Amino acid sequence: QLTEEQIAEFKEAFSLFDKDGDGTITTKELGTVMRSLGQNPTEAELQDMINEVDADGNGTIDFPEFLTMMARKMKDTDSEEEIREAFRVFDKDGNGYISAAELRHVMTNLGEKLTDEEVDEMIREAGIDGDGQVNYEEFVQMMTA
Amino acid sequence: QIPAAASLIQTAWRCYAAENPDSSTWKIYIRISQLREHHRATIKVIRRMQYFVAKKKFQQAR
Ligand SMILES: [Ca+2]
Ligand SMILES: [Ca+2]
Repeated sequence: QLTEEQIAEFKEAFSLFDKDGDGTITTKELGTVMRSLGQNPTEAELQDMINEVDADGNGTIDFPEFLTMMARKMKDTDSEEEIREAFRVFDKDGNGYISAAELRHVMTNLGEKLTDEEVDEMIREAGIDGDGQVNYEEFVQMMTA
Repeated sequence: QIPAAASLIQTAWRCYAAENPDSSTWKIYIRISQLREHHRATIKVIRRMQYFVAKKKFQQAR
């Protein structure tokens, strides 16, 4: 379940980040790619990203570790349960629904802070009911399908 | 815990929405004037890395 087309793309993507050519991705190089996309990542964020990919612990990302990151499952039963368990945080009475107004507040004003247009699209896909509630199992399913 | 929960949800949704070439999640990169292929490449990678970071912190907090 990995083709020579898939590997060529992942290898070309690996080199957009490895500006050095030394076969290894540094926090500095990752910060340079992010900063050119107009993001302003802190060093703390860059080190967390590198540390979640760096499997052997030498502070850099080689190509095999890059491959593991790109091929790691995101739509599996275990990830499904983590996202579901993340929504239950905001389901105060455990009834499977979050208030659309509470959802948009959390999505725009906590964590990474999505934009209002991003939340519009997000909430339009699950639908709001007559009661202003959002069935959040709809996100868990449509994101892991 | 609430910040870790919100970041897991938001980084998962940014990965999912980035699969749609016409999603409004692409409109936030105002530093790029014309989104090209290598741009959609690196963005998708970054968002993926930010999801695994948030998954890790959510596990610690729950
Ligand atoms: Ca390098
Ligand atoms: Ca390494």
